[PDB]
Amino acid sequence: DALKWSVLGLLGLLVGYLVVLMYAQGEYLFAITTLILSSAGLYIFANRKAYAWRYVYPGMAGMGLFVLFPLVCTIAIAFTNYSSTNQLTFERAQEVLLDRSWQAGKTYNFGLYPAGDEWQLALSDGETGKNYLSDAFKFGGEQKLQLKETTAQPEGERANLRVITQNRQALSDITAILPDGNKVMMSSLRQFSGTQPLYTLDGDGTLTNNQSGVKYRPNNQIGFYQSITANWGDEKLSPGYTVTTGWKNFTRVFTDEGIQKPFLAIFVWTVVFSLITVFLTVAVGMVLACLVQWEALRGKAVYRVLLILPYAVPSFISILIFKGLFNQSFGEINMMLSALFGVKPAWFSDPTTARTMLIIVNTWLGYPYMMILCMGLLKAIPDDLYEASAMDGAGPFQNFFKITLPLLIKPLTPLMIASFAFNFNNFVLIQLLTNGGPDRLGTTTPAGYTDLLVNYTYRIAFEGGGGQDFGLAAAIATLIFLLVGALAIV
Amino acid sequence: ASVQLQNVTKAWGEVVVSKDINLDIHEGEFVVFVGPSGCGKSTLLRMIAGLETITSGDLFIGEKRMNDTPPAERGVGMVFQSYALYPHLSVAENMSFGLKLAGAKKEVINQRVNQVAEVLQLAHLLDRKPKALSGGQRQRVAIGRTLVAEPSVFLLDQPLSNLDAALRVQMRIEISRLHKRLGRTMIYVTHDQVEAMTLADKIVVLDAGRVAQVGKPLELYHYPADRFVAGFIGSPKMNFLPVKVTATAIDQVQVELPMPNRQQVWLPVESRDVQVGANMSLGIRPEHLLPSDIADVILEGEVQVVEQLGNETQIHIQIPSIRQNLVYRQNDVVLVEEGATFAIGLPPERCHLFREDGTACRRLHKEPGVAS
Amino acid sequence: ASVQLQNVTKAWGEVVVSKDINLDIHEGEFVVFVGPSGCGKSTLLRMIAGLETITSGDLFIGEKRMNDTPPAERGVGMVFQSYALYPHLSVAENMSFGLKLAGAKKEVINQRVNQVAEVLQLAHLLDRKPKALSGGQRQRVAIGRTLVAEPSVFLLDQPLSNLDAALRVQMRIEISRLHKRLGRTMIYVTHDQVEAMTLADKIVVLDAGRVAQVGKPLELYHYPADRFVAGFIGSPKMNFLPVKVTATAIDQVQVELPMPNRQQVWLPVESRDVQVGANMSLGIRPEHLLPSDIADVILEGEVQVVEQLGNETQIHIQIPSIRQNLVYRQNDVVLVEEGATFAIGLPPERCHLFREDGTACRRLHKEPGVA
Amino acid sequence: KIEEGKLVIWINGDKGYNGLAEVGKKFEKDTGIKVTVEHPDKLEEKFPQVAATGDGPDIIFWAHDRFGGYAQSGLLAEITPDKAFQDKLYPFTWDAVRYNGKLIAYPIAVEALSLIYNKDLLPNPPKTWEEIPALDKELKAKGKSALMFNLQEPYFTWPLIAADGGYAFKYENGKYDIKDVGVDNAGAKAGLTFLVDLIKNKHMNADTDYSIAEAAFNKGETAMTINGPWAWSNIDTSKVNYGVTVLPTFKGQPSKPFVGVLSAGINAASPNKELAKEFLENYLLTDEGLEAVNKDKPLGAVALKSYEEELAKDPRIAATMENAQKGEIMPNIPQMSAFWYAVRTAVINAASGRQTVDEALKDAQTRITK
Amino acid sequence: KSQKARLFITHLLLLLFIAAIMFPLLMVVAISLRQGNFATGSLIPEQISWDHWKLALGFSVITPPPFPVLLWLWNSVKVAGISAIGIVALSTTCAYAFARMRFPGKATLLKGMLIFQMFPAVLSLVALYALFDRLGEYIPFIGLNTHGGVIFAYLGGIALHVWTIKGYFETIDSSLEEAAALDGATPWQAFRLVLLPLSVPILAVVFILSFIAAITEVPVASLLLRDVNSYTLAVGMQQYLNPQNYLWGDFAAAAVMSALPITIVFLLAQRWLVNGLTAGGVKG
Ligand SMILES: Nc1ncnc2c1ncn2[C@@H]1O[C@H](COP(=O)(O)OP(=O)(O)OP(=O)(O)O)[C@@H](O)[C@H]1O
Ligand SMILES: Nc1ncnc2c1ncn2[C@@H]1O[C@H](COP(=O)(O)OP(=O)(O)OP(=O)(O)O)[C@@H](O)[C@H]1O
Ligand SMILES: OC[C@H]1O[C@H](O[C@H]2[C@H](O)[C@@H](O)[C@@H](O)O[C@@H]2CO)[C@H](O)[C@@H](O)[C@@H]1O
Repeated sequence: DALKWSVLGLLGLLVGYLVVLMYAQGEYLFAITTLILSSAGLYIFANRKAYAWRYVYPGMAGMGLFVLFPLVCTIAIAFTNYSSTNQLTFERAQEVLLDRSWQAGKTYNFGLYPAGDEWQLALSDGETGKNYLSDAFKFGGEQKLQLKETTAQPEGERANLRVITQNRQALSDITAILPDGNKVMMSSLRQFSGTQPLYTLDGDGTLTNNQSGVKYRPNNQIGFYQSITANWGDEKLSPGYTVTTGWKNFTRVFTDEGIQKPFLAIFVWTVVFSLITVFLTVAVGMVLACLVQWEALRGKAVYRVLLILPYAVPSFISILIFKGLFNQSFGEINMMLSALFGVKPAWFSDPTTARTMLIIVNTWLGYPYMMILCMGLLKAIPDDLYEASAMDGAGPFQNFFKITLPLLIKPLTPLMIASFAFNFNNFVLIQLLTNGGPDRLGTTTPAGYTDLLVNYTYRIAFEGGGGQDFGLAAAIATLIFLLVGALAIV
Repeated sequence: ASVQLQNVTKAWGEVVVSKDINLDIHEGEFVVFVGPSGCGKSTLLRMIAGLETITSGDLFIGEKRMNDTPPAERGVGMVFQSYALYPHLSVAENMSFGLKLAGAKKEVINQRVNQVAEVLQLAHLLDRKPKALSGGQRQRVAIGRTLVAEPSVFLLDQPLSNLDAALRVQMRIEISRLHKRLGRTMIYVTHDQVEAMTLADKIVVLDAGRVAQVGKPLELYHYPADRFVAGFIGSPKMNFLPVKVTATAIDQVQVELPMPNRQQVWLPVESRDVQVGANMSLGIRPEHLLPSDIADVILEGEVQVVEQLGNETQIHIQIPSIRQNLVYRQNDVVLVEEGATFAIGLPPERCHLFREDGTACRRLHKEPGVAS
Repeated sequence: ASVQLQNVTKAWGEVVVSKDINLDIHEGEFVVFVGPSGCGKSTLLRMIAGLETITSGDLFIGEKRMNDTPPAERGVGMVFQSYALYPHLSVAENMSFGLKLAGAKKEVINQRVNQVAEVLQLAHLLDRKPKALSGGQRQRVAIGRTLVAEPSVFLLDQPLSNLDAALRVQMRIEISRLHKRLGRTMIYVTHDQVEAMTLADKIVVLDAGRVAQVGKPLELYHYPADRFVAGFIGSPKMNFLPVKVTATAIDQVQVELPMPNRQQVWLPVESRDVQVGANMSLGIRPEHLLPSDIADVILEGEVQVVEQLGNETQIHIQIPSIRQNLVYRQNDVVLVEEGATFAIGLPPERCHLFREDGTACRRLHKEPGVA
Repeated sequence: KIEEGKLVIWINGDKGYNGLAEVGKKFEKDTGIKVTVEHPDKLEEKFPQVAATGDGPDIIFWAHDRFGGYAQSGLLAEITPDKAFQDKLYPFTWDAVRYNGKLIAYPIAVEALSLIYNKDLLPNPPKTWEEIPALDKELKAKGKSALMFNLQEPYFTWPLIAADGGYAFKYENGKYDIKDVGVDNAGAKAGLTFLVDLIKNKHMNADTDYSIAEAAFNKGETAMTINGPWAWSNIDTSKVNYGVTVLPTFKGQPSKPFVGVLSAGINAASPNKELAKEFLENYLLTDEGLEAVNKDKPLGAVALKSYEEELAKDPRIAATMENAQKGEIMPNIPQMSAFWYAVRTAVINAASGRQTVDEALKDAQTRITK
Repeated sequence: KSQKARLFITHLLLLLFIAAIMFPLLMVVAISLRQGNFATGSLIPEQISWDHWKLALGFSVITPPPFPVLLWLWNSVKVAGISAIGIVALSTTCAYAFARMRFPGKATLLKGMLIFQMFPAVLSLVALYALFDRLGEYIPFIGLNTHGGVIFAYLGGIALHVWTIKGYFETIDSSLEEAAALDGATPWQAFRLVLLPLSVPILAVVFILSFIAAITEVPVASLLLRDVNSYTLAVGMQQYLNPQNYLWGDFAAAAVMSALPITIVFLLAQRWLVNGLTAGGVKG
């Protein structure tokens, strides 16, 4: 080791060999991004001593690449109508439309017959009972061959499926023509027919139907190939393409009396749900973490692992069996509660106790996260501080509220406001137990009592008919992020 | 509370930091612990507190056995050799913590803080968080925390170690005043000899874990139990000379110095169980050494080091055939250059004598300050 | 390795704990800092070390400006008033951390670590981590860490504050032996007056962020520049009596004692800027007070405190018409009861005098050991 | 880019994928063109993503309902099976695979709910829904129950709801009418009124889900349940002497369960449409072809008339075909999204007693429209 | 009331607590040992079958194992293992800069990092598939259908951890690094040799949290991995889920198996979770 200018030169080589290579073959976004990241990358390790940035940058690269990018992308799509309908790009939609086949002639069931070193095509009319043979021909490129109404069989055995498949390329380029006059192309591995393109695109850009004579032009205000008549044109064609929509579907959220109806009420629930999740999760987490390092508490190593297992097993399966346990008439939770106690709680039917069902499950689901966090975080407090506590006459409850707790809230604050945001949009937990069940009653748009902001949104974007509207969904995700963002700063 | 320790032993597996120590600290006494750095003063102190376990033996604090008692319930407060200040709390909050836990009432709490912060001179640092203080300022905050609490027993681990000469005296007076006002049992660790002598009713000298000697300040100074106690107490160290027991009498032991001076000297010494011809050690303090023209027993040598302290001059003297230099203390500034010829008188009345094993032969010479 | 400070000022916003201080530490000098708890000794060191930024002024090491230089590139080593020991590492690994980090010469590393550990009585504790050591042991580890590095500039912040008398002396000798062996610049913070008097080529007295006075050990003892320095150097504090000026000469000042007798005494002292009838402060050290039988000027009072120290007895006498008690030092054990009437001698040629601004009236009496 | 000289096939995990690869090898041995059959997780969601770029498999196997969406997005190529080929399959299966009048996929398997009964507990199953209360009465005394199925999910409750005149969306001739929804009408109201009555008289439990219902039948706690072909393997492991028969009738009309036809659709981006249609028509949809996949994992009822008659030798497959025949083709339109949530909630509210049968379905229709 | 009265009522209050939280998990075990595929039944299975665990492992109940579930597991430990290390390294180094180094716009970046990670995880896979499709053609082994790509995708989730480890850093006394600086350490040497070994417990926290996050990760891993043999357990078990029924026994056996590497990693990390690492060292 002596000089890094040998390394930065060699790395200055690849950045260019890859960059200019990305500039070609039409990958400009990936050419621009790879330049700036390598520019900021090489700059910090070189002449200008940005020593502090040498530690931040490799972290911000991955975070920029895999977190920041997915955001800029999802806000970008929020300004467009990208959805089930309007899924394809314009070129893709046009490509699909120019591929649309239309059968005008008759199917003929072809055969391939070897004639020495050459081949011979045969066609049999399903109706009329007519049979046709062509002259001897060789494969390769576009060619028309005249068919004659034969009455006898061709010499040489019919070719296998293998042979007609191996020659499918050349066989598709031959356009057979009958003794009467009509053209017939290959439509399948077994048949020749008068299948023709349904559309042909003019140099102007205007599509035109080859069967009905109806003309079509792109309508980039809606993202469809609209009909035209000498402007519109009351007929649109599927697929449909993605096109810039602007502040639309952002404004649509602030308009609909019905979509906006139960918004304020579910918002109250989302705040509360995540708040008292964060509280209980931290409370249970911290207390358990303290008890675990009590060093007088024997077997703590076994306690330690067992309290963690609700996190060791994937959420999906756990939430689902919780749905089984909390069953209002069946389920083991109400078996014991009718056995020792009198009341048999209605965990699904009644809203307020359903809200309770969700908080205890999430507490079970999330407490090991906080206690793992606290387990190490607690080690930051030096032992002699508790020795000072003892000499002032304190502990263990006095110790907790005067030393340990108020010496963790500061490092723990960012972790629980982030946990507030996580549980603000804890989609998975809700849908698996209750789709917001029970019903809100009177809501013109699918809304229930247990529904978060995200669950209600998901159903009004993806469900509720009208296909899966990704554009709308992306717009709402931006709004609630801005809502929770402005909320979390305060 | 009358804290006492019976055959208390502490072991770190193999490392024996304390060896069946016996101490009986009476209610209201002021006892100071002294010993070399690394002997186990903090260990003994922390074992009393309950911040360290007791491997063997019994610890009593009052009418209770405290071995298996959590420290908080022992009714003790300790000011640490570190400081262990609460970093998240201000000076005011640090000091008002013991009684903020035990008792109540804002007004009583604040009035007692300002009063104690006054004497420690922390009154202007009341809103300061600990990391914004000075080393010595923190030390006083740790004192404040214990003094404001007023526990049954006061434990103090080197509480003046990082304070200026003048402030050390002021605090020493303030500690002394609290002891007579409260009458609370106080155990005090210090390396400062002045603090040890002037504060204690009783001093405990510790040696490699084991207790070397227990007694009143002047009792230990004049009459040490062995060579160790003699060497450990005294501003500069007591001088030690190799001697030969030439003769033994009823109350006096004759010894001779191993140089060309050839002077035999009888010493008012225990005389019981002394071997003639056996190599013993003669102990004389630099403060006791007289100027040469005064005394009869003369020791001449070469000056090695001259330390000018202002109030006094300390002179190191290499005696012709001796292994270690002889320190001598004389009042005021004395002009002596290095390598000069110097002589001092050796007074037999103020001489200590130690056997082969180290144990001292009792000085029969009646000294002021000590009764019987 | 010379270190100098030019109008160096340190402020924590509003709190100024170092106001334009000026110090001139030459190569190979042993300079010790003394000052009250809180004065800003550690700060000075930390600024020199580059762990604290200079708010205003210039700092030079060698002869180069060092204000913007990182701590690593200053040739400065520091044994912290804390200890700043690496808790995750052993005594050996603490003492060997410096040189094994760049210039890792294992033959030399293990040789001098063992060497320095030997003189600090740490040979047996070599495997221990800080938490398995004593507060005094950790102190010697902190010194050892710096002694193994052997930097161009030595900063020592109160490095003997937690050691027994006999060991404190042993370490004092070990510092003094090393200084003369290497001839390096050492800045040494201590509260122990003995340490200051015995180690220093030069002593710096600090007061509330200001340099009060700089000079030789005996220089500051015999001739303090003001009330503060006089009251700060000397085992127990110098005694301070209020006096009234009666007459003035070029060479001397005649003052009147505040008690009934109104004794008038001539003091070999400055007289510069001293008016008759102006209230001065008479300074006399406990060590200099004479037995009654010798001295001409006699002060009689009442014994309040007697402190036995083995080697000497300290008697506190409340003399009428003085608010402060007079502390007196006498050789050997003296038996005096609290309340007994005691008389001492007040030697004129050993008296200090201070104006109302507290500035010392320069003593014109020559005292041995001051050039 | 989809590759040239090959066919990539997507199928679900619960289908005989190893058997389909055996049909592919038989195809290759004849064609030279290799067939890769993959079974990825959530292929129904993966396909719209990969296909939109012009990729994914050449041919995808999934239920017809999801295919109306793919067609609308322009992901599926229009298929052209000849008149002679269409007659090989049951004519109603063709109604499932046509978006915009044009055919978009090849029907493979037919799937629908049937009455599963314990032979030991009930040798003769009822033909009618009206005689269930009478049957439960005589079974409750022996500590058992007559019928127990999933009441939570509208898919299971629909047979009885749709029997009297309920329907998702009215089918004109080749296209559904999104305006015309039959959840708020006499037929649907009468179905749900009877369902609630079965709960009122304590014959069925309001919050019985799939797993609670299935466990009871396998243990022999309930005499009969209503489930699909997938559940048969579980009852086979229980060794319960069971029978699969036609769903009971309500108000003289047969139960109309939703019909799920497994469909084979070709990618519109595929350059091998001709290679695929040959493989599907002449290799898979033959007795030998369907046998290879069925011998791997049972398909149940199939659309191929020929092989269906062979499978219907086992009465279970005959029953599920019969119920599907009388059943209702699950609409392939995206408006089914609204249907699933609204009817779920409607049945939930009526079984819970939160809403009356009339207003529970009226709101459910208003949920679907506008 | 007293000292030992606290101790044993904690054992009871904790045994009761663990019993309550373990019960749902024992049900998962129960359904993996139950014959056939039933989500609900008796606590001790009505009819016990090993077939699910026989198929989870290499064994054949006529009839051979359908899926390489042990390879699911090994791919899971592979991906989640070196993913966590990567997450640790990137978030550890990044925190040291935010905690010990002053640079323009540090507080606004940390504000950003957190908020920029508080975005709804929807429409994200659309972007991720496009990126790794672009990556694969230039740098393979980190593109589509490869572990490298899957682990690289998880490296974006450091923001949460950076804040965390930064917070722990600042608890360490400022003096230990100053002592290092005066011993001549480069910011890197102070970071590696002094700070890290004292920050070790919070490093184990981050490691285990990330290790579990990746073990239980489905959407991205399922979106990236094609080859059956390359599946992680979290993806490989998603085959057991069908629109009409789940293969609960095989699914629960996989669900339990996934907890094993977590438990092993959690147990090993205890070596690093130790009090009084900083004891001694700094006086105060
Ligand atoms: N954890 C431990 N393991 C092994 N030995 C220890 C441990 N802690 C302390 N020691 C040893 O025991 C002795 C403890 O001394 P302690 O700190 O109790 O008081 P001290 O040494 O008198 O204080 P000082 O050194 O400040 O005068 C030291 O010699 C030390 O080497
Ligand atoms: N961060 C800070 N903010 C405000 N004031 C401070 C801060 N740090 C120190 N001080 C004040 O400035 C002074 C600094 O003194 P420093 O600790 O540097 O040496 P010292 O006080 O002479 O040492 P000691 O008192 O331990 O002998 C202290 O009196 C303290 O009150
Ligand atoms: O709050 C309940 C919630 O806790 C856990 O979620 C964690 C997540 O796993 C971490 O990666 C990080 O993002 O913090 C979250 C806490 O807000 C559980 O994973 C989850 O199942 C549970 O619902």
